[PDB]
Amino acid sequence: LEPFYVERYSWSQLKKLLADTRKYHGYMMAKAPHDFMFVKRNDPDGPHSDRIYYLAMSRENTLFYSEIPKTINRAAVLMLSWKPLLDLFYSREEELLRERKRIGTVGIASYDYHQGSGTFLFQAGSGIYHVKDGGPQGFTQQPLRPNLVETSCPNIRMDPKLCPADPDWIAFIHSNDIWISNIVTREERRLTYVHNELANMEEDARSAGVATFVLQEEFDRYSGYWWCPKAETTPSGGKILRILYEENDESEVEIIHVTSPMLETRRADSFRYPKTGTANPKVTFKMSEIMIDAEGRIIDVIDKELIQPFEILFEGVEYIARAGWTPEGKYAWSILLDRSQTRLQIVLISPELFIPVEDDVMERQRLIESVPDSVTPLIIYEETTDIWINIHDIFHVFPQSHEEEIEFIFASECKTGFRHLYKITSILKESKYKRSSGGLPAPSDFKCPIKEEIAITSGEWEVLGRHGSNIQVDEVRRLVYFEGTKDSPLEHHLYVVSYVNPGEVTRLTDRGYSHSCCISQHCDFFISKYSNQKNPHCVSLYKLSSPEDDPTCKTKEFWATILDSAGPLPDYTPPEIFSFESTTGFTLYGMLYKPHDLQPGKKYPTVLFIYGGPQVQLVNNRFKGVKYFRLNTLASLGYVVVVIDNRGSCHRGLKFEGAFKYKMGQIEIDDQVEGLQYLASRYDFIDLDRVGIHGWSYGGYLSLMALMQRSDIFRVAIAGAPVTLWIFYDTGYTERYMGHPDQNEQGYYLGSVAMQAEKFPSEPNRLLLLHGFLDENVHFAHTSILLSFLVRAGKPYDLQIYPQERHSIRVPESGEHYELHLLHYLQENLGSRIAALKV
Amino acid sequence: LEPFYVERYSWSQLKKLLADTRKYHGYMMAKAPHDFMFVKRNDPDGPHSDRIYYLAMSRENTLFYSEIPKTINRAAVLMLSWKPLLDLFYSREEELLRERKRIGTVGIASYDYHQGSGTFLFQAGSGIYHVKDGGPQGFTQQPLRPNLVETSCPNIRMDPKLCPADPDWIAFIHSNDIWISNIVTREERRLTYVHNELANMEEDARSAGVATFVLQEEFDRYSGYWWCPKAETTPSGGKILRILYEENDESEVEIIHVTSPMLETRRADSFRYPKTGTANPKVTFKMSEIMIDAEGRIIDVIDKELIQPFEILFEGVEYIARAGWTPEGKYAWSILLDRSQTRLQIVLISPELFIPVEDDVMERQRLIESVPDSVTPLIIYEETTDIWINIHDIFHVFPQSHEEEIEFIFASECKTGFRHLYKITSILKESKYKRSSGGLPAPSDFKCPIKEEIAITSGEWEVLGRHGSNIQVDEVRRLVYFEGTKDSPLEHHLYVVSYVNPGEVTRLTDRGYSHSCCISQHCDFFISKYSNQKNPHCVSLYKLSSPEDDPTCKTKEFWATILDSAGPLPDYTPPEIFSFESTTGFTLYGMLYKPHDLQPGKKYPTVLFIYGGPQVQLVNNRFKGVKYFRLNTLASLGYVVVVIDNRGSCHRGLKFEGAFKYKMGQIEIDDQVEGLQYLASRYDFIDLDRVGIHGWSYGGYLSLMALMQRSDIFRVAIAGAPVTLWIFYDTGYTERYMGHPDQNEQGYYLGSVAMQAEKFPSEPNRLLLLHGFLDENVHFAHTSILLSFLVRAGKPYDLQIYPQERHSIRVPESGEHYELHLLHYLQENLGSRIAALKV
Amino acid sequence: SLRFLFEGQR
Amino acid sequence: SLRFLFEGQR
Ligand code: NA
Ligand code: NA
Repeated sequence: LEPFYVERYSWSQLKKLLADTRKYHGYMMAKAPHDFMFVKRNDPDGPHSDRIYYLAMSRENTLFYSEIPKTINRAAVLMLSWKPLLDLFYSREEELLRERKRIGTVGIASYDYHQGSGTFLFQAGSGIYHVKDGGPQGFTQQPLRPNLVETSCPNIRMDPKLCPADPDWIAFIHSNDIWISNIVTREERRLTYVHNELANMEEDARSAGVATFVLQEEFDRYSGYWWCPKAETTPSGGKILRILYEENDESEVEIIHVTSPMLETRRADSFRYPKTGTANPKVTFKMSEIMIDAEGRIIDVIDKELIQPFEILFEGVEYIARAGWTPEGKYAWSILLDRSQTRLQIVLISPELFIPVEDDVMERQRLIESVPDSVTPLIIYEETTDIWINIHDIFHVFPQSHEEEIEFIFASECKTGFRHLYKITSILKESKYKRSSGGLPAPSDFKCPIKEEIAITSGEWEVLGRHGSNIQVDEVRRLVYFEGTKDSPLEHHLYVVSYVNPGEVTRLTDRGYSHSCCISQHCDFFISKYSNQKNPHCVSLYKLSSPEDDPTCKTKEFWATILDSAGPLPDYTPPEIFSFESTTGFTLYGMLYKPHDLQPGKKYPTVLFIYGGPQVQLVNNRFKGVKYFRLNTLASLGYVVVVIDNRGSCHRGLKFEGAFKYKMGQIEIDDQVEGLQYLASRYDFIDLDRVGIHGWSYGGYLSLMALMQRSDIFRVAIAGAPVTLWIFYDTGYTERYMGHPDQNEQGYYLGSVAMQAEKFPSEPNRLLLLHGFLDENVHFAHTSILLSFLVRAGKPYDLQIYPQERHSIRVPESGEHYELHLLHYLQENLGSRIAALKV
Repeated sequence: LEPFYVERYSWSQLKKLLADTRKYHGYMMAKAPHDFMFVKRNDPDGPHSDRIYYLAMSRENTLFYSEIPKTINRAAVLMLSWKPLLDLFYSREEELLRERKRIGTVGIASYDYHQGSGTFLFQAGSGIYHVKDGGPQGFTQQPLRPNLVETSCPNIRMDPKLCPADPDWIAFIHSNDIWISNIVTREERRLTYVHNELANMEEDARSAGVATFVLQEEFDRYSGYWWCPKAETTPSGGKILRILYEENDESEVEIIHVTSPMLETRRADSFRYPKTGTANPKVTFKMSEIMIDAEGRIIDVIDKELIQPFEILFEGVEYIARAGWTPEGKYAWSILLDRSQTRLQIVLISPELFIPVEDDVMERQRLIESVPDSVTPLIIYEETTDIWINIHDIFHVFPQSHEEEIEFIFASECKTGFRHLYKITSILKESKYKRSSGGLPAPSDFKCPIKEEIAITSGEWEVLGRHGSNIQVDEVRRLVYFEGTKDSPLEHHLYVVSYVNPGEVTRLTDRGYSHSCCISQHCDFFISKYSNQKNPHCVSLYKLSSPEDDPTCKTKEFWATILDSAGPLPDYTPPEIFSFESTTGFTLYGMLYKPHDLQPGKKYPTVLFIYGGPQVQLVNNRFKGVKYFRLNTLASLGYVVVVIDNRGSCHRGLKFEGAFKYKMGQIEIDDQVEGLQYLASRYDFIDLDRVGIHGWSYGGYLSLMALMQRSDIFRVAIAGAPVTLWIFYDTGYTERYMGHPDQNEQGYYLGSVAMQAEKFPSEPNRLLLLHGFLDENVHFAHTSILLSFLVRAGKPYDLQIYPQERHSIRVPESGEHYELHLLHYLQENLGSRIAALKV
Repeated sequence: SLRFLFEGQR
Repeated sequence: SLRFLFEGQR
């Protein structure tokens, strides 16, 4: 078998080739419709049943609507036309939230909607706007004009939310405090005076209504306040609006400095970064009680705090993962983790637990004793695990039929080791603990007895509850729709099952496609965004219906196309999904891009693209021609490209994911080498003498671990924004997977490639580091400290910096430069004929 | 002519070769004796005339002494034995001052000495110490014990100085304020309360007794206070000690952030950095009047300020370049530049110009009117220039014989265009301006008439006054010793001439050697540190004597060797100094390292090492086997090595140096290419198809300018810590050479390689950037902003960072890594056979 | 989380 | 001034 050597192109020629291949995706990279909502027309004479609203790219990302016919012509395919809802007309905190939420889009990211009035509320640049459609006001037949909510506030307003109790009122955050604003009367009040915008960070570390860094980056919570959904009425003919909010104090949290993007200035910004082992922010719940008079004028605002401290009531809790209100508004709920993230608690909190703030210690003591001893925190659910709690967005609460019982659905992996739905009922006992006695409450004094715990789903497959995956609950037919991996770990599908007498899990989506689904609130329609390895993304509307004989049985029917597939683009040859039995017992899946114009008798160089980190699956039956287009470009130049989902990746249950608990770095490369060798025994064309490995972030981490552990296998390594040292990375992530540094000295040591600099090769042109200079997540220090030890160890490196970039590539010129340098490095040090002579 | 290709060694082999070649310099790199001082024994019966004290490396750098015999045996060579004066026993501000002073040594950097008492005073680590020798106390025959000056002050004490009026008293700086301390009575008083150590930098920007950044980095002034040499006596039998001191306020100066060396912390330090165009610190003179009683107890301390503001009295002045007192103590002198650095002024300042500080505006007005109107600033000398004023350390003042006249020697380039000595006498007139009249003084109201201006030296050659070069003035025989370039621009020599009836400039040092000389205060001895291209440094003592017939004529005689030359080390083949007539009219000198084992019929690759910046001469008849040892190592591997002193370099007069005024970057590479082509026409072995260029700092700046302007000539460029953008570099340097950005828009634009990123080659492996990550002088930003534009321009680069390093290499592992990477880069992209195939 | 983002396209 | 320093030797 002779070695194939790639066409040695120059830098200017490779730039040309990369430009021309990218130029056939001007029509492509226009993101699919999302954030769907259904609204009934309620017009017996009219030809439409529903109207749907959604966000999409026409350029900027805006609100559109489309009409749902009462009947269709089943001969032809109806393409729904997109009607513009709006008429045609970044700060630091927007720039950071766009990194925290991983938003690549431009325009409107999200929107609120009050059902009763038709009121849309949305942010768009600095402006907070509103429009009306589908309420009593009726349905427009032409573009509405966005109505700016005017303000006195000097700085950007983040995180707007309509009050569900009263759509005249909104709330937003300005300079880390909660404000409210009436969109009719133009009244604007500040509710919290916790932060002083004019002070430094080092003195003023408090905020209200905001999720701190670790919550945004590691728990996907981007808000810290929650409107109560119902308004209490007063004797005046006025009302009392309520807002639950999280208050933080980051005084004890460490302060790192990140380079400012304005490189000219040669300065640096302070960030509060809770590095592993150190203090997380100090959190607590508070409540704002707002008295409104007859016509919508604020009488008074009372700020209320917990009757006892947060640390006493919710013993053991470090993170408020999620929070909200019950639909009735009687209790405020919250999901609470401990530091280790091995104990979850769902806890109801009555508004009567909150008492007014008073500086006067005489006045304060009268209010404390006036609150009854029966009023108490109610832990309605608790679970532990050896591995870790994965936080998700599934938590549905039913209307409270009986007084001292609460009924709810929740998802969990703590029973079987796979995430499944469970209907639960808890008895809301009066607590054993009494506040009059003047002691602290014992560990389990707030726990509620579990009256019922019926498992709705079960098996060797998981329910999805992240990244938009959730559940719709039809409370009429007593069903629950949900997304899962039951038919395959390579395909997401929409399922339905009864939550009362569970049994038959009925699949609604068509096989051979992975689906992402949004179900109507009325449960008579669902939309699926679907794709596979061959065919690009499509978005279709399906009508849900029951047979007359059995309402529990649900079937679907294609209604219309929202977005049509562009079709197979002739440049893109898809990869072939393979699999293999690893010696660990688990089946590991992979993807193979064979070289284009594969000639027999010749063996080709092999780039192995890698991520292999938790919370991610790279190998599945989805279209990879958009995001991983350049893996095909490598295959077109004559590189074998492999990708393997090793142990630790998601969608295979908790035991599979927990394989690297305490041991990050150590197990992953075995799986990759194993899958890589399985292929080379099976295929004559895989040259194992010339193997590259390349990944970003965790993939960059492993690219270094590969070159460090297995220099025999891997000729070159391209490590993008790698973690070189785990004591630098934040608490929320790294303690979840690796524990506290004290209680895993060796795991941290062996997981940190900067501590093992002498184990890198002493041959140049094998290690290439890439890093964004402005990276606030994986600080540049990881690279700079790694390089510091490489210099002392006498080891060689290659380095490329992207000075306009954080933990992302956003400036297009940076990404063009990256792809160009990558191809040229692979060519000069792996693929080409000259790469062979260099050794 | 066939191309020679260098031996393609591996990374590990090159490391071996570099280690073994360096290993033959363990005995070498032991710095020569310095800071000499002569002291008379005054023992008619004893066998020694003088004792000399000096600092040298035995390990650490300490005080030694040696004995000077009254007579010598002229048959043999006396080697003076070194006697240890002391017995055997870094902070942030020490680390920075070691960068500002360019000190590589460890131990004692300098020392004070009071002649009358024998008192040595010196810093050594955190400690300030003292010993006694050669006073009334006599001469020790064995090691003395250093006596620690004890303190209450918590932080490091910088810049200790003995009071010349009273050797019991010292002064030091602690937390940017002036303190004094008695070394007998242990009394310790703070004299200035200008800085608060506990506050931040952003609020507390004032200091006293300290030279700010630009003065340390660009004017080589490292102190901001000066003891008055005489003490006024009081009626009590006590005395009044005085201290002139500079007070700064850096509030309006910009704040950059430099990465902290503790990379673990991921923080950054604030520096006040006056970038070009922006505000320099706001300076002024102040005085501290200290009343001491009969036995050395501080009665009171009065802090005094200028009678009128600094900006009114010294109109036009931006920088206090130098300051001190007249020997009598009657006036305080100062040398003052304007912002453009085209106007120097020497100004005497009477202590009666200073009045006590008073907050009370009633009390203040009585003191102002009580001072006479005749008391006034006295500008005793002024000079302007089209080019720039080069500051130097030459300024000698004679005892004041007449009342209203002052006699002094000064050096200047403003007359002829070469630095020459001039005896000057100025008449100290009562000023025309009167303070009672209540107006501001007109530009020239403080000027003094020049009664006499006799030029002592003259010609197409310069007197040296920097880096230790100064003048000794024999006031008995009425001579002045000085260093100059009269015999050659490639050799410094010691000269002597009369300052009364000047004429015959008599050379004292032997030709074929460049010398660095220290003359005894008694003028009957001098020491010369000398070397040439072949022979390493030597240090010898010479006795000065006159013939009986003519005291004005001075001859010398070898007395003894202080340091003996190690001899020609067999590895080191020296370079050959060449020269050529450039088409500009000036003769430009160079150095050629021919390849070792030069075979005929073969042409060799050519590294051109470069600096080519102001205030530096690389080509001269000095031993280059220590500092530029690796140029010989390159020549041993078969690289031609060239070095050319282009226009702009020093020791050729002001017109030659002024060649790039406003035009930095534009002229230098022409000279280098011209000298390089002259050689290739003259030598068959210079391959012009394979030329590298490499330099540090300004050399790095030009390495980029070479690749940018002349990609046809230069295959590769290695730019170390380059200035890529002149608006980033500081005022003191860049405005001196390039003016204000507004008044040279094009020079700045064309001088800044970051503005011209698209002009770099689009072929990889030609540009290598090297930079210390902690660089406070040439901030890393220069590189990071250059890389930012290279990425947008689509151009390739190679980068190496040194994370433990500032604008210097100090950690030895960094320097080993640098040399290793340099050789390997030159080999892989210029020298070797594979480097030929890559194109 | 250690998840890089590629959303800078032309 | 733009003058680098090499005083880290072994
Ligand atoms: Na996130
Ligand atoms: Na200096």
